[PDB]
Amino acid sequence: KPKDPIYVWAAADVNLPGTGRPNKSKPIDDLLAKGYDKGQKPAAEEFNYILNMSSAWVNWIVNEKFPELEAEIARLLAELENRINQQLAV
Amino acid sequence: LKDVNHIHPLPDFVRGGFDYVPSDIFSGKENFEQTLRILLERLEFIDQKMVELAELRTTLNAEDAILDEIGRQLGIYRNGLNDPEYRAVIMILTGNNSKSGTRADIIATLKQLFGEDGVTTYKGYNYRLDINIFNTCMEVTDILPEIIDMLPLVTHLRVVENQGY
Repeated sequence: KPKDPIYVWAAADVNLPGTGRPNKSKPIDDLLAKGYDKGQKPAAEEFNYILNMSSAWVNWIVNEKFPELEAEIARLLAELENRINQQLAV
Repeated sequence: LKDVNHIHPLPDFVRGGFDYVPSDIFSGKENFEQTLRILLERLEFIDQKMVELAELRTTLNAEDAILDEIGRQLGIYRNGLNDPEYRAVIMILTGNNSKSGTRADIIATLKQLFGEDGVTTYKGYNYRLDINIFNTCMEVTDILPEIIDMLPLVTHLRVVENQGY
């Protein structure tokens, strides 16, 4: 419904001149459980990684899982109807 | 030890000339002094205004009523700009004539518009450049067109402005 195609944040993986490191790095699990506090300022890698997570997975849900699922349910119904059709034919 | 610019109001102009009364013959007569003082003090006003006729015509202090004349000679028309920033654009465009758009050079030109710590510049791999503003004292949208002009032919630019860090 929303009028903008889902854009995956930091889709590409590359080195940044500022850091020299990969654009995305996994936050340490301590931070994942805890989060930030006043005074902390995020590192770019963790920010990019989190946004890429939350965008790529929504993209997957919308464009891969569902288009698969409607097709699968339709095919299931069609095959059940077909089987009952051979059963009736006799 | 001495100023090179000799254009200044003459110090103690009035008491001079009175020094040329020969031998105090008339001094203390209170009739000749007033007549001489009244005439000399007129030159004081004219002498004073001789400076502003030169001082005020400089681009640094020129008022908008005549600053337009300075800009007109250079082809920089007022358009919709106001006085405080119209001065800035005049400086920016004129300074562009001896520039090469280097990283060190770009910082120098932005230095005159945002103080010492009011600006910073990030750089990117594929022609990306970024400008950061912290202490703007003038509205930037009208100044923006020039900020593009002094950059290489293929720059890719982002502009973000905020107050403080």
